[PDB]
Amino acid sequence: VTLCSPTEDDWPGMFLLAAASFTDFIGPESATAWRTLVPTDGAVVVRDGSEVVGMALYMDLRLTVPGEVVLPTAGLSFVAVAPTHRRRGLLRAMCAELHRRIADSGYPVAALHASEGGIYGRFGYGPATTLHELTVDRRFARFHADAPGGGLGGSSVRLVRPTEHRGEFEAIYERWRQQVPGGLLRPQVLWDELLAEAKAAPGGDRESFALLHPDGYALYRVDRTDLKLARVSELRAVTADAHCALWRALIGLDSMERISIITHPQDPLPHLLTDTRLARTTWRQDGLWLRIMNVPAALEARGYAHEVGEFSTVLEVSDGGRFALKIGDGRARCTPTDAAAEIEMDRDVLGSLYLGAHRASTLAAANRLRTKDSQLLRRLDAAFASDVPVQTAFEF
Amino acid sequence: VTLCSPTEDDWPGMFLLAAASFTDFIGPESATAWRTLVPTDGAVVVRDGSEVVGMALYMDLRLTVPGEVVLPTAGLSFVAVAPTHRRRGLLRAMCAELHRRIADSGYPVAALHASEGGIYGRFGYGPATTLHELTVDRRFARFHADAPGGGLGGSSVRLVRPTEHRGEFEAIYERWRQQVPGGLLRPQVLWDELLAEAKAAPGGDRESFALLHPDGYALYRVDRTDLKLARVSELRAVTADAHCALWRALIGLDSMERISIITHPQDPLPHLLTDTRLARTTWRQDGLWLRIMNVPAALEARGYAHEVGEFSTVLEVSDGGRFALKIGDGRARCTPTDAAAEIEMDRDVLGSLYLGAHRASTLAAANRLRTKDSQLLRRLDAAFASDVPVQTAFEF
Amino acid sequence: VTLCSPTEDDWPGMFLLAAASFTDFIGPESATAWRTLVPTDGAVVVRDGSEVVGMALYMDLRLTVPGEVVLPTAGLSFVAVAPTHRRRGLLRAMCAELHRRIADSGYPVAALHASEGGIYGRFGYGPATTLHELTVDRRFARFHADAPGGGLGGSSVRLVRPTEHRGEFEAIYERWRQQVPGGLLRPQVLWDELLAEAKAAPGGDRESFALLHPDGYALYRVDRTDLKLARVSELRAVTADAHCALWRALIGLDSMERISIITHPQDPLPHLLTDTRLARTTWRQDGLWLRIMNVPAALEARGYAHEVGEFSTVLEVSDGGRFALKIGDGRARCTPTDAAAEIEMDRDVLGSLYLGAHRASTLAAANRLRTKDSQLLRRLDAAFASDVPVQTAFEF
Amino acid sequence: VTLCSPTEDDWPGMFLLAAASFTDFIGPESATAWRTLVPTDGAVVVRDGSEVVGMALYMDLRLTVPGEVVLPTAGLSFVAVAPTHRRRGLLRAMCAELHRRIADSGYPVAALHASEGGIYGRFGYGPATTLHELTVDRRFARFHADAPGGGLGGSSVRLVRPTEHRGEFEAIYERWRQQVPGGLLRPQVLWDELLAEAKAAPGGDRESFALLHPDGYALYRVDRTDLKLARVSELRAVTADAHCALWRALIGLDSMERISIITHPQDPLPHLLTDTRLARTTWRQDGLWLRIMNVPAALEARGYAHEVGEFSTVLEVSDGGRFALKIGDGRARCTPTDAAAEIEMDRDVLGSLYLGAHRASTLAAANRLRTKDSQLLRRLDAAFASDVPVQTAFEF
Ligand SMILES: C[C@@H]1CCc2c(sc3nc(SC[C@@H]4CCCN(C)C4)nc(N)c23)C1
Ligand SMILES: C[C@@H]1CCc2c(sc3nc(SC[C@@H]4CCCN(C)C4)nc(N)c23)C1
Ligand SMILES: C[C@@H]1CCc2c(sc3nc(SC[C@@H]4CCCN(C)C4)nc(N)c23)C1
Ligand SMILES: C[C@@H]1CCc2c(sc3nc(SC[C@@H]4CCCN(C)C4)nc(N)c23)C1
Ligand code: NA
Ligand code: NA
Ligand code: NA
Ligand code: NA
Repeated sequence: VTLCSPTEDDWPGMFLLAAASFTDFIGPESATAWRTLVPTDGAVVVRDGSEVVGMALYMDLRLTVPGEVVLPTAGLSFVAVAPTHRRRGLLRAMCAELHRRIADSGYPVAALHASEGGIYGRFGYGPATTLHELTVDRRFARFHADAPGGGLGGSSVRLVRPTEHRGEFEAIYERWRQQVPGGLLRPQVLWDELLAEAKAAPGGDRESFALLHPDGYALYRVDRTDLKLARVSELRAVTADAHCALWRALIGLDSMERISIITHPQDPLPHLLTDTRLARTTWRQDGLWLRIMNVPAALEARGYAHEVGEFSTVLEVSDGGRFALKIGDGRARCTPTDAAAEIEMDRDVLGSLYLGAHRASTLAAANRLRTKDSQLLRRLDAAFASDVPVQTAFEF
Repeated sequence: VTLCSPTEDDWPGMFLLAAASFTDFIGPESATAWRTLVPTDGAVVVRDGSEVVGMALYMDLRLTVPGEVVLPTAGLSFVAVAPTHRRRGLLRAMCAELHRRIADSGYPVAALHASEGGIYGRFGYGPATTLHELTVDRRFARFHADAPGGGLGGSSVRLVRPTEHRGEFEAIYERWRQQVPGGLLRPQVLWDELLAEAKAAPGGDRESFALLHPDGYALYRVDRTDLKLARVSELRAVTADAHCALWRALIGLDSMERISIITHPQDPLPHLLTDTRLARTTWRQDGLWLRIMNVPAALEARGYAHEVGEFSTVLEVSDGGRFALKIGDGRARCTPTDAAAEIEMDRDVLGSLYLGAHRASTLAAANRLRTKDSQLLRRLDAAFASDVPVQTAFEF
Repeated sequence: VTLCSPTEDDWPGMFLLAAASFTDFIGPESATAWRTLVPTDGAVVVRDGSEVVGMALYMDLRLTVPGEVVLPTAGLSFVAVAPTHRRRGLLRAMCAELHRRIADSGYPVAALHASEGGIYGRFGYGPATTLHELTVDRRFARFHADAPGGGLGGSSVRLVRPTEHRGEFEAIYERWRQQVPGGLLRPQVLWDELLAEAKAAPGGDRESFALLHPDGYALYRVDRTDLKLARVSELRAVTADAHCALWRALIGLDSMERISIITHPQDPLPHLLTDTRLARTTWRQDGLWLRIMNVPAALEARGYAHEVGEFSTVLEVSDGGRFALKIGDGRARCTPTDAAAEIEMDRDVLGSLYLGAHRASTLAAANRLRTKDSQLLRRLDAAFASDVPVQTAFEF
Repeated sequence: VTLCSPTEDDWPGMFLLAAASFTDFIGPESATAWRTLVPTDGAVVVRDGSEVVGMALYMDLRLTVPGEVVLPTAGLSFVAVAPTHRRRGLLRAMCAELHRRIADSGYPVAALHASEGGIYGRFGYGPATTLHELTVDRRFARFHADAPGGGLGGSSVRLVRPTEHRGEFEAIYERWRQQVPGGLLRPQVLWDELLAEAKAAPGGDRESFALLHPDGYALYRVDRTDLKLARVSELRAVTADAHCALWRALIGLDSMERISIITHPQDPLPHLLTDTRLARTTWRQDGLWLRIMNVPAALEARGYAHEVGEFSTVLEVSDGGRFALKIGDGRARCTPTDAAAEIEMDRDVLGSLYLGAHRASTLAAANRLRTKDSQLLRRLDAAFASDVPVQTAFEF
């Protein structure tokens, strides 16, 4: 039961484990695309004597954090332990080794998408974005007078086949991800994959259409089994105008009863309608999870709210350091210290705070975060707040 | 088709309209309780030649706003137009008259609970609290190590019959409502009503039990039809300790599969569990709606975030005034002006901002709120933010 | 946190815990009936400093075992730990104390009905009867030619109000329980309770009717919500003729689509129909659980199959003794020994074997039961087999 | 409307009837596989003047009966009457002719799988195996301490692609079927078919995986529509160790909520868990049906329980003979006689008794089986009992 980097011979074994571990697995043809995003020495396998009974890897990603600052991010993925080798501490050992490598390679953060909400807390990962399903009953939907782009004259939105407008989708998404906390650089091979899923599959998903605006796009498809439901796979808008225009176009799908979209809690769509309530929140879940690999590097990289005055404190991260933290002018200086700690938290808690998705007040109230001073709590709430609302890019 | 204050003779007519308009109506025995909360000249009826074809009233309420400041609040309720007299502008006329009276009586705000999410925007009401259903699968629920009150020794929570501990429930709720934005004074007659619904009803609801803590209580009942579901009617906790203790006790209902509760978005319960995801958000809806009756009176009454520096602007409310607004030291001075407006909004939008439930960034993005300066937007977001999270007291 | 026999003052506290612990609880009016079946010193309570936070008791029952032998049986019931006092070893301590008393009082067995299938194994209880739901689609049901009581001339079955024929129901059930493994003496107060549930309850259950035969009866009611479903609460038949006659009468409920009954795996009803498959098994569950309190006393009391030759062995019960077991002539002699054990099992396993519901082959295959000799396994299978199929009397 | 053996020209007609009669029909490509198992003169067709309006055949099978004795078995299959030719006694005539041929060819038994539970009784077929669906909620499943193969060190179970381990599956199944009542020799062409269904089908079933042990295997696939459900198509285990090991591996499918398997009533899986009840029986049905073609030949071929003493009787089979039956030493001698019958039954009843699935007590109680002597009933129960529990091989 040894732990190594895989050789070319180990990959077929890994694809077998993958097919049996993940029900959304696509196959070797398509795993060869994603494989380009794994750096040399980005993968571990566990062999038994030999069949692969365990695997984990990371991908080289670019995460946009508050302040439009882009960080190199180890994206943990393809983690799997054979059902034959459960409760063997095989995950513990693989996660421990990839964390050594990610840290030594000089990634300040790692991120993942959690198959379950209870595995990853203990390895230092915190839920850091929030997924929000909105289902609109579009038969009753009337736009408010205050809504943009409701004057007469031509629409600036077009209905198009996705594949004939790759260039414009790449351009818009590139602008978007650079300016939104949670944004990820989407490499050529992931666009290749996105547009292969646009096409109708024999007894699978139906054709995907596109609403294209100069500063926005929406991909959507009719649900396989519910033919009055349109599922918006992805809506990226750079301007409020583009966002409204596209939603005008979606409410326009007159043969549909319901528009469905996975979006973020601050999505303005309910405020565009005369009836806020027609945009019902049907489902909510943790999106992206962060492990802060280097506390000073990460706290120093991001922007902070200008609207909170300058202030100083001592932050302890359980088994991850103690730091003089000083914040003003939306910059933070973070330096070693042995001064008495004023605030304490496990490293997962920092992950959750880091993109402004969760308030320190909220985590303090659960005692996930300790301080005696409730003024310092108000000051952290305010500073870590993200002016631009945090969103989730793509799952990996 | 005349509009008057009702006489004693008009009430039976109103109770008939009530029974046919509201499916949760309880009956004259119980409408005589609530009637004590209606002030003289707090009711209008519309007679046809005579049967009551329309009615509306307000109740004298005390709403707690940010800064632990308590405001006299006209609580609009018992609004109904006969199905025989729809699309007759009968609501428009009743709302217009009660608004004259509320304003002349010197209420700074009115509030209501909306049967539909699209009626009340046009009368100046904004959704100002957010209801959040959490359903916990309590068979998997393990409290985090960080969670309070998980040392050995006796529990400070008791299982009790609600009716034998009215005094302690009144005491705790009194402390609670005084310290939480959204808090309402609950008068004797509404406690009378709450505890009449505690008892099992023949082929109705099942017995209600109580978990009592020195600084918290939870009322809960098993669902009529789903006997693995416990419905938490009401949980009030003054301390984080009390909140955790009570949830420890609810996860302890071992014969239940699921605990259900209508709570607020900042409820810390998911952070108390090793798996955040076990606390699934199953339903979301607008809670309390506010109409700001007097813009200067209201902006001046509430506290604002100390963590935003002093700043000044000109706010216009569409057909509700234009004001020099100056905010610093968590106080606001609000005075008439004809200076060019820097920010504009309909009066409903102010209602939504007023308890800190909705960010001005979010409403700006929908163009419900107009400014050219995105620094001023950040400053409003920050100032109107409520340090203590806003909650919903009881429906009326 | 002390453990005592309750005083008269402790009972109201216990009824509160009961109402909050059991959703089928009926109330003090009706708990005073069952209380007559609890002997002096048959109850324990756990007080905290004082509110009852834990309770358990047994009832004096008479269980019929193979050989038509009737045993005094401690019926464990009304077991409950407050949700405020979970994971406090409060059950462990209450079960330990009642087991001391039951054993000292000279009960050879204890029995219970398990709210969950995973609590009671570790206290020495084994699932010993099997509940079997049969749902008949009675629109297709044709009796086989071989079926009894299908000649012309009058029926010997009558449709009657249950309450007007208590005497005949008592008589038939008395004959039944004396001749069937799993049979329990039903005392006057439990007949009182059975017939109080016969009557329709306002927005509850519907009227219960009775099909009465000289040697059998069936109580049945139409389902509250599904009006094409008849639920057979109880069918007791002493003769195969009585059993067939009653089923002829139930298939005769022409306004019903489906007859539903909780019965045993060897119920002959499918063999009475031309289509065995119309009697679909819709649900299966452990019925009565036994703890063998005294291994020699119990093994010696029951009859064994005459059709297996005489044979001898050494049985070890993990922490419950080691015995020379000799079986022939359907009697067993069971005496102490230090001779090497030939077969081993935890005490719960013996409970399961004891009424012939579970084969020792089946438990051996799971390694719940150890022997090197598969001939001895065949001999236990054969001996412990019950010629009359084992059934479940009433739940307590 | 004539009855003949089909010619090569008749087959296309039969495949058309097949497609319209059976919804699981695969097509001519695959019917050419199964056709190898039909002997010359094993098929009848009914032509109308000519289109095939009726067909029936048998296949040459090897059935394992108690005593590990393997019998040549006519497997009735592909029986169909056009919807245009119902209630024409076309089945009666086809069944009559195939029964002549099967009997003359010297098959002692015939078997079938019944599309409905009420057609085949009248042609002498008895339900002789019992199918049992177990659904495990694997999130709660904890193996008992008594369970095998729960020490540390490597697992002896492997996750593998079925197609790369045909040889080992054939070997294990061969051992299995030779030692289990209900066992059928699986010929090369049926393995060909089994492994063609292993592969994912476009908008059909998902990939099938394999858990392989030295003495056991399990094939399983994720359900098409319910992605938290794993359906175990087939689990064959020769040793109790192999059976436990494989179930440990299946409980290990951590991304699944439920494991589903069609198994037999004596499956030991519930006894392997600390909670017996987690293995819920979700569905039950008649499996294999037997027609005893030659009563003496068949009664003489099988083994009987050694644990019942020697005994003699006279058995009458309604229109199938009367026999001196003598049983001792687990052998039976069965010879003609005109001595007064002591026990009587239709021939279908014998079919049901023959593999020990159904107790003669149970069939006697329905009066499907007549005797005056209840000691003789106990002796038949005991003798016909199968020490190794009877199972169902594959459907045909
Ligand atoms: C070696 C590469 C690494 C990652 C990788 C593949 S295929 C593939 N497909 C996908 S599809 C996205 C879902 C979302 C949630 C988690 N699931 C695993 C998948 N993702 C990968 N990371 C990959 C092979
Ligand atoms: C004259 C008084 C005025 C208000 C009043 C009654 S009865 C009563 N019952 C209730 S119960 C609460 C639900 C919640 C949502 C809106 N529904 C109307 C009811 N409420 C009242 N305001 C009242 C008579
Ligand atoms: C002090 C006596 C002891 C037992 C007792 C009562 S009320 C009552 N009602 C019932 S009703 C039967 C269900 C079946 C499964 C388990 N549940 C608890 C109930 N049973 C009792 N033992 C009792 C009070
Ligand atoms: C001439 C041969 C005879 C039997 C045969 C085929 S195809 C085929 N496929 C199948 S698949 C198994 C199901 C199970 C229940 C009954 N159904 C009929 C099918 N079976 C056959 N006997 C056959 C052609
Ligand atoms: Na998001
Ligand atoms: Na709220
Ligand atoms: Na039973
Ligand atoms: Na079977």
